[PDB]
This record gives sequence, structure tokens and C-alpha cells, in this order.
Amino acid sequence: EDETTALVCDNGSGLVKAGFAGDDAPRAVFPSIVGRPRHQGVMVGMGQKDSYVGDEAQSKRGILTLKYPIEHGIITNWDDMEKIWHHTFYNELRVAPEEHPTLLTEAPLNPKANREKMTQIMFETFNVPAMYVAIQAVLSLYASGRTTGIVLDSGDGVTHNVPIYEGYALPHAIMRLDLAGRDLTDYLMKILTERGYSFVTTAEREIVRDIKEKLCYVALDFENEMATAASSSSLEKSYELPDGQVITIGNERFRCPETLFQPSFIGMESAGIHETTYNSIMKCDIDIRKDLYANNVMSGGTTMYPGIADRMQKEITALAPSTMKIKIIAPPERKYSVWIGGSILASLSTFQQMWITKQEYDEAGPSIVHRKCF
Amino acid sequence: EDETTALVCDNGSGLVKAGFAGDDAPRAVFPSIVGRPRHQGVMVGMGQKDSYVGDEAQSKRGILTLKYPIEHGIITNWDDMEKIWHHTFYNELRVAPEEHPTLLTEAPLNPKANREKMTQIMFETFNVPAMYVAIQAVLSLYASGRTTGIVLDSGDGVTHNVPIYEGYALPHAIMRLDLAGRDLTDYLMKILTERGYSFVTTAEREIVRDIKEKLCYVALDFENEMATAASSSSLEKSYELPDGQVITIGNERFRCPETLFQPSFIGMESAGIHETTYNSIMKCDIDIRKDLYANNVMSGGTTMYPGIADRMQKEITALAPSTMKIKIIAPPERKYSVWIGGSILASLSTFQQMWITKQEYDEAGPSIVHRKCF
Amino acid sequence: EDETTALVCDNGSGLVKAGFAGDDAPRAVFPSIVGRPRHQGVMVGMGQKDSYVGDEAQSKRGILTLKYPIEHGIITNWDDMEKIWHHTFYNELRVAPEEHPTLLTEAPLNPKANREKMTQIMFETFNVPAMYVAIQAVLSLYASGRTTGIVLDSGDGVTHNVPIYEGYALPHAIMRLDLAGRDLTDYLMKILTERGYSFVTTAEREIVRDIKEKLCYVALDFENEMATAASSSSLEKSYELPDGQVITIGNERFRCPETLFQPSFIGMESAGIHETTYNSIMKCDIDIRKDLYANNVMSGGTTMYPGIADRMQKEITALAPSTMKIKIIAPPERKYSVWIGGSILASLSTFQQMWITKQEYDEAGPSIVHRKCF
Amino acid sequence: EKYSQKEDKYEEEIKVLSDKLKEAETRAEFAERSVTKLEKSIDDLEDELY
Amino acid sequence: EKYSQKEDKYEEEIKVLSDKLKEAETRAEFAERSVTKLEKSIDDLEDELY
Repeated sequence: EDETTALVCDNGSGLVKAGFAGDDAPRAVFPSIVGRPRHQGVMVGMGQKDSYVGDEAQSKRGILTLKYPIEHGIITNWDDMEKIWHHTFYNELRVAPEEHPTLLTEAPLNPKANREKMTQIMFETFNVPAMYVAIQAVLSLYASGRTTGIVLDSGDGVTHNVPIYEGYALPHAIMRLDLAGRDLTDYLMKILTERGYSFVTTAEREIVRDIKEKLCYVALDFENEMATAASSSSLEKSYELPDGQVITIGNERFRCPETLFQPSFIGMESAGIHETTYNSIMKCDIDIRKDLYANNVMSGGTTMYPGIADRMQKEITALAPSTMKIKIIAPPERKYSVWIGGSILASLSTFQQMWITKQEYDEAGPSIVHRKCF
Repeated sequence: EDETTALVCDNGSGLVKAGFAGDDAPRAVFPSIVGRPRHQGVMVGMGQKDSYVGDEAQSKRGILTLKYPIEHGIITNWDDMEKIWHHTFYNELRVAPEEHPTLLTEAPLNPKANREKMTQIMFETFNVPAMYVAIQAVLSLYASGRTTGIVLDSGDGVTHNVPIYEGYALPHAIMRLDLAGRDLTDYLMKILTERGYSFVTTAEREIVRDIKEKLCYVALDFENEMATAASSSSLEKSYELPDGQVITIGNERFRCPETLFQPSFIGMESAGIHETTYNSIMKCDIDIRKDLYANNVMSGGTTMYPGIADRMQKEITALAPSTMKIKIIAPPERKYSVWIGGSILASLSTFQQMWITKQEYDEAGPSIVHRKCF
Repeated sequence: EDETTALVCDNGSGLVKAGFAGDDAPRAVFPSIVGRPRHQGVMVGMGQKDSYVGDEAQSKRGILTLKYPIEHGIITNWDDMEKIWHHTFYNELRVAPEEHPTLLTEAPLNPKANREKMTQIMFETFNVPAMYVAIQAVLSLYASGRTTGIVLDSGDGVTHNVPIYEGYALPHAIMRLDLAGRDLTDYLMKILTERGYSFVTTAEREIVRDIKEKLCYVALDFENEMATAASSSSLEKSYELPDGQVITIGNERFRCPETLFQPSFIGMESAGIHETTYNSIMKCDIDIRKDLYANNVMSGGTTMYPGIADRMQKEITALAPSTMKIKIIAPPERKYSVWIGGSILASLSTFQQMWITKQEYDEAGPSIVHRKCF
Repeated sequence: EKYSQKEDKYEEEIKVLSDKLKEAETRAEFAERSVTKLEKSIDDLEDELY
Repeated sequence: EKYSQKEDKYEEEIKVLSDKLKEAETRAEFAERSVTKLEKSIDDLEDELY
């Protein structure tokens, strides 16, 4: 065949998004979890199966202890990551990696060891002709079809912010902020406890993740919505657990995403996500700032909450000069924007010479990641 | 076609003014800047484009470091000048230089190497039938339509002064003074710092150039205007940055052009521009001085400030004999006076025999510039 | 008593250095930090104490958010500066300012508002008979006992450069460069992240400040030392955190001070500190340059790194004419050179008439700072 | 602990001699490089005087 | 015992660093004599060249 296709995988924490390069959507999207039978089984003709990977672990949740292998964009456990990639290629996509070049995404300001060990596994585990590791935020920018913007990337791993102008990139102005979907989940199960609902274990920690994926929203003013929580009507929502227990969540619902704009609630000094965007834009040159204000791109899974775009717009407009208009461009489909940006990149004809070849790795070693790529 | 037209380029520092000879205004006027991508770009399908030239560099300012290739009438970097001329001919005018004789302007008391290397490039880079290098001040005098005057030429490159009488010219009485638009810009960004506004980089150095191109004016008395700066009302002006930041500049505004009349502010001993004009007129013969006092011509871009003509008139009248009347003739349009003087010169029928031919260069070499022309 | 003693305070950013004039060393040196209880306390019989000032804040770091009140030689917050001076006088020195004239240092090319508001506080907060505000670089020159030199002043606030000849001073040749100890700290915590160590908050930002105060050094050639970082042996150093966590820093150590000589690493165009020294010396008159090359004085806290003097010597000797010998005089004790220069100045008998009196302020207002003093 | 204190005294002296060695090596390397600059500038003077 | 051995390992690091420092300092001071000899020869060659 011509061009050989190519393969693209996004592994921020929480979800593997994977598929062929040259398509508009990934074939396989599943949770990045390795769930191990904690309870010793007593039957004959079970499994045994040392561990379960992917949405198999979601189905068989109650037995398992679940371990996310990626925390804060950092792989904690390498064998668990290899198992997840083994699951992507053989269980879903049914590809031999020898037949495809593979793009990986990776997060900004990330330890060198993750990029270098990630390449070491791609060559010396799944034999592969070529690969690339690319920055998450630039891929979302490509997916949005814009040449310029400040990309606010927040996954389940960590929050990142990369300003770009006309292509280029500003290394000093790149900001990484330790907040995530996962930290909002840990805050959320903590704020359910005051209501009497106690979720203590990894299995129902993913149940509050599912709650937060739909019920939670961001206030267009926090204090105003917290004041109208005195007359509870629309702010309460009934939620059904898989147990058949019913949960009723009021003001507790919208103050969980409020943590992004008030990290004093989590107990971290690190500024809210709108001030981090100001911190990135202020580090940029005076000239370009006009379009960075007007071309803010949201990406990732934890920018999905209803009303985030409006809240960021009101806060950035309030802080900034009202001399210029602050447009925020946050697409629906923004969850998959990194994978789509990886699809478009590996489909680019020129990019087919910028691959890290297997040959170039075999001569010059794993350290060449940083030398060739950003 | 008859006469073949001709081409005219003014390159003092800061601006290329270029167009056809035989027209009242140049087609193309743009900043003489070569701006290089300092920040490594990370996308695919950018440019690449090693450098940007002209007002392209003004548009994409924040990425670029900008290098003026001409300093003090001296070309610092030759490849950068060749790139600027390549941009004039192909990007704007769309001419083959083989089809046109080309006039260049050049500044008085200027190193021989600039004239000789300038001719060497015109023949052996853009193949051209003929060329001429001419003095800036005489061209402005032609543009003003006068046969006699003392031409005060101040561009962004350097300040020059050439007395002329009935045509002729006085080599000993020619004065060159190292002050410019650019030195006023460096003074200006230094005097903004006491107000808290700090402009540290080449990109916003051209933002204070734009400020100074409109906000700045010259005091009809410096001390009187500095005294009325105690009651700030009209002397402050709000200025909008491209960032959306607002700048408010009071007495700082008019004391920037004051440097022309007080080079003790810049720290140079070299006399103010009115005493340099006296220094030129005093070196002239006694007989002609009467009309040189009454026929002072201002030219160039840094004589554009409001109230310069009035201040020069008051100071020269104060120093000189009040026995004779000191008229200063400073036209609006004085910015383009050198280019218009080059347009009129190449349109002159007799001048069409005084061209340096390509043939005469090929026989007698680059050194013939000084031998044929002034 | 005779002469009344006098008081001297250096407030560049980062450290208050204070003591009596007429002594060789300051009594009190402490960090210029106002640290506020961010976490609400729950006990009875605490404090309360709205905020902590000085090395009290260093001791109780983890609770506090720390705010430097001076950034880039500019006081951001005035009440916080007043609190710091209240701490110097009452907590350490135990003086009534009514009984002593007070010298303040201040940085070159600094906003007028800092000098004028600084005097306004000294008269109308701590009632004082007299005061002076003086330039940092001239005081270090006095402390070094030399009449001539180019003083490279770099604190935690900003970097400054003042050439002096036989006393005198050159206003046009004074250069201010926005680099500091603090910007090296922000670069350093950014370059630790690639190793996996993530310091996200103000409290451990001062832990990387402590690391950089001893571990960091400047390469006598950057590329050579970065090449020998392939065989890691002496370039790694174990560092102990107050947590009991161990940090191991290799090539990352010496490329943090390298930023002074390569501001492309921070992303600023503004030239390295050796080219800024050339920029200052080139703006000076031709005659004096011979001794300015041979009498470069380093001052401030961020000239303390091992090997800075040797690197500056090699680079300035490489750029300059090797016709003349480039001696750099960088004393140990160079950290306190500004305070010692203030001690010697207020001990000078003639200087006791050049004080800004309280009386002269009461008649002629706060604006008289610039009128009397440099 | 008397060993740990000797290990600390040595570690202080190891830092002093490792730093003194890195400084003496910076001096040895400075002298090698200064010698190399003056190997070049001797040869330039040898060739220029020649 | 491991701390006695570390007393020796650290003492050995001091001894090795003392020997390496003596070499780095002796080589630096010798190479500094090569600096001063090359430099003096360069000045003498410049006086001759002049």
C-alpha cells in the first residue's frame, strides 16, 4: 500500500485515544487502567488472568483494585503502560506495529525520562519502523485549524498551557499547572462526605468520575449560584448508582469545577487556570498578545464541563485590557482534539521525513528524542 | 519604449523609498529591516523562511529579532541590504533591473567603501545597464525647486548639512552630525523607564518609534513647556499599545526631540543642530551667507516633528545678525524630498549621459564611483 | 553624642541589608518577604499575627504564602515595604529613626515614583531628621575603594551597569538589564522539572533559591562542561531537602547561571551581561575606555556564583581589543558592597551637608528628591 | 556516629577537595585553555614575528 | 563496621582527591608557568616584532 497509513495514540492520564492517522475520529478510546484481582478467587476454570486492562476493568470493577499507570503526565509504572499499549494494538486495532509508524502524544515540561523511556519501549517492545513523540497542545491547535492561539490543555493527567504564534512556540511562556480531572475527582469524593455519601475505594472513585463527567458544571458566578443554593430546586440532581442507591447533589455539584478557578479549595497556592493563562500571555512579547487574547483554545477532557468557556471569558476579560476583545474558541469535540491533531500530523506529507526512524535510534540511542523533536 | 524610465531608491537607515523616476511619489515605501525567527518554530508546514524583510517583519514582529542593516548611513551587513533591494525590485516594483537604470541616494562624508561596495552589488548582483550614487541633501534641494540653500538633512541614519549656492557646493562647509531618529528612539525608551514603562526588546523599540512619529513635538521654548508640565493637562497623551496596555506620557514627550538642540542630554559634546547649521554657514564665504540664512531647507524623516521649524528659526535668528531675515523653508512632504529629488534627477535629459554605465564599470572597476560622481 | 551615627539600608529585592553607618558590616541582614497565613488556623491562643516579616517567614514557611514586595527594583506593594522597614528598625536595630539620619539605596533608571514615594514614607511614616536615596552601583564602587570603574550591579531585583570615571558618571552609558537572581530561580525550578522534581509553590521556590546560592556555578566554557556531563561524576551533587527528600542535579546545575550570558534560554532578546558591559563601555568616550576595561567591579548577590569573574574575563577579552589588558576586580564580600558603600558615605563629613533635611522636604515637598540628588 | 562524624568531616573535606579539585581542575583546564590560547598566540607571534 | 569502612572509603575519597588535587593544582601551576612562559615569549616576540 501507499503511505503505509500511520498510528496515533494519545496517552494523557485516564484515557487511551488511539486509531489510524488519516481518519477524523479514533477507533478505540478506553480508560487507561490496569485492574488487578485483589480478592483471591475460589472456583475452578476461572481466568486466571493476572490483570485486566481497558474497559474490561470497568465492567469487572468490584473485584479489582484499579491502578492508573500515568499520574500527572508521568508514567508511574512501565509494565502497566506496556500492557495498555499491548491491549490497544492487539485487542482493539489488530495491527502489527512493525507495519505502521506510531505517533505518541506527551505533555509539556515533562521529565526527559518519560520521552526517552517511551521511545525505548516503542522500539524494543513493539518492533516498529518509526515513531514520534509530540506535544499535546500543538496537536489540539492543528485540530482546531488555527495557526495561532494559546492552548489551554487540561486532561486527567495535568493542566498545561502553550502559547503559539504563527506556528513558532515560546518555551519560557509555556506553563504547567498541577490540577487535573483526577484532582477534581479527589476533591469531589471529599465534598460528597459532608452530605453522608462516602466513597472510599477505587471502584466507586470511578463512579464519582462518571458523576462529574455529566452532573458537574461551572458557575457563571460562583457566589451567586451558591447564594441561590439556599432555595434548592434545579441545583439538586438525583443520580442513580449501579448499586441502586440514589444520590442527591446540590451546591456541591458546581463547586467541584470551581476548584480550577480557586485552588485555595484544594489547598494549593498555584493560581487558578485564568491567572495561569495571564501568566503565560504576560511572559509573551507585547506585539503578539492581541491575538493570544482573542484565540484561546481549550483542549482535553476536563475542559468539557458546561459553562467553563463563559467563566474563562468573563475572568480574562475582567483582568485584561477591555481595549481588545477576548474571544475564546472552545469547540465541542475538544476532548479528542489532541488525537485529531495527531491524525492530521501523521497524514502530512512533509512530516513523513521528520519521523524518528528505527535505524536512527539503533545507531544513536534513546537520547536522540530531545535532539530531533520538541 | 523611449527613455526606458529609470529607478530611484533612497536608503538612508530606517526606510527604503523606491519607485519609478518620472513620478511625483514613490510606489513603495517600507521599513529597512531584516527580521529573523529567533524562537525555534514547532509545527509542520510553516514557512520556513530564514528571514522576513520589509513591512512583513512589522506584521510578524514578536517572533522576530529585527536588525537594521544600515547604521549611521553605514551598511553594517551587506547580505541584509541585498535582501532589502531584492524585496524592492521583485516583491513591490516587479521590475527586472536589467531593463532600468537605477539611482541610489547616499549620505555625505560617508566611507568610500559604502559607495564602492554599493556599486559592486548593483552591477554584480542585480545585472543593471547603469547606475548612479548621489548625495541626499542635493536631491532634497532639487525637490524643493530652489537653486540655493543650506540643506539640513536628518534621517533615521545620521544628520547631515550641505550648503549650496547657485548649484555649486562647498566641501569644507559640509557638516555631518551623529544624531538621528534612531538615537532619539534610544533616548526615548530610556526616558520612558522613569515613568515605569520598560521597553527592552527590538519589537517594542519600533513601538516607541511609532509613538515618537506622532506624539512627540518640539517646544517653542523648552523651559517654559517644562515649567507648565507642573499643571498636567494637554501635555499628557494617552497612547494605546498593540498589547492593549495604555501609556500616558507628559513632559517626557517634548524633551525627546529637545535632544537635537541639547546633545548634552544624550551625553555627546557635538553641538545642537542649529549651532551645526551656524558651523556650516560660518565656514562659507562671507558674500553668500545672506541667502543661506534665508533659504534653509529641512529634509528627511526626523525633521517631521511639529514645531522644529519655529524652534530652528528662533535659535538661528537669536544667534545670527538680526540685520538680515532668517527664512526657513521646511515643506510638508519633506520626508520624501530625497526620493522626489532622485525622481527629478533621473527624469533630466542631460543627466542621462552622466550615468555610470555598466560598460565603464566593467573596464575601469568599482573604484570609479568617486572619479566620476560626487 | 557627636555626629549622631547614621543609618543605612540596602533594599534591592530579596534582602534588607541594614545597620549603622560607620561600621564595616551591617548588623541585620534578612529576606525582604511578607508571608501571610493562607490556611485558616484552628486552635485558640495562636498569634493571630496578620503576617510575618523577615527570617520569621523563612522559619514558618509552609503555612505562609510569601510575597516579595519589591520586583525588578520596583516596590509592588508599599504597606509590605513599610512593614519590612518597621521590622528593621524596631525588631533588629532597636532605634528610633527620629534619632538617626537614614540612607536608602535604590537602583538606576528606576521610576521616579519609587524615589518620591520612598522619601514620602521616610518622612511621614518613621519621623526622621534627614535622609538620602543613593544609586546602588556608586556605593559598591566606594566600598571597593576605587575612583574609577564600570560597576556591574546585579541583585535579586534587576541587573544594572554604571560606568564611572574619576568620580563623575555617564547617564547615557548607564545600562539596566532585566535579569536577576529571581529570574534565574524561575528558570531553575523550570529546568528541575525535566528531572522529575516539581517545585510549584513559593515556599519551595525559596528552597531552589537556597540550592542555587550554593550548588550552582558558571562554566568556564558552557559547551565543554555540557559535553563532559555525558560522563556524570563531579557534576552531580546530592542535595538534601528539609522534607528529607534527596535531589541529584547534574548539568542542570551550571546551565542555570549560563542564562546571564545566554538570555535566549529565558526567551529574552536582551543581550548577555558581558555584551551589556560592552554596550555601556561603547557608549562612553574613547579616552576613558582603557581603565573601564581594566577596572570592572562586580557587585550584588547574583555575582556570587563561582567562576562568574573568569567567564566575564574570557568573554570581554575575546570581544574587546587584546591591545589592552582586561582586569576584572570582583572582591569576595561583593554581596554586601552596596551596604558598605552606604556605611562609608554616611561616615563622610562633607556628605553630612548633602542630606535631604526633614525641613527642606516640609517646605518644598516630595518632588525635591530628583532636584537635589542623583 | 563517630564514624558518621568522620564521614561528615571527610564529606566536608571531600566537598572542599572535590571543589578544590574542580577549582584546581578549572585552574588546570584554565591553564590548559590559557596555554592553548597562548599556544595559538605563541604560534601567531612565532608566525607573525617570522 | 560499614561506617568504619565508610570512614576508610571517605578517607580514601580524601586521599584520592588530595592526589587528584595535587595533580590538578601541580598541573594548573605548571600549566600556569606554561601560560606565563608562552605569555612572556609572546610579549618578547611582540617586542621583537615591534
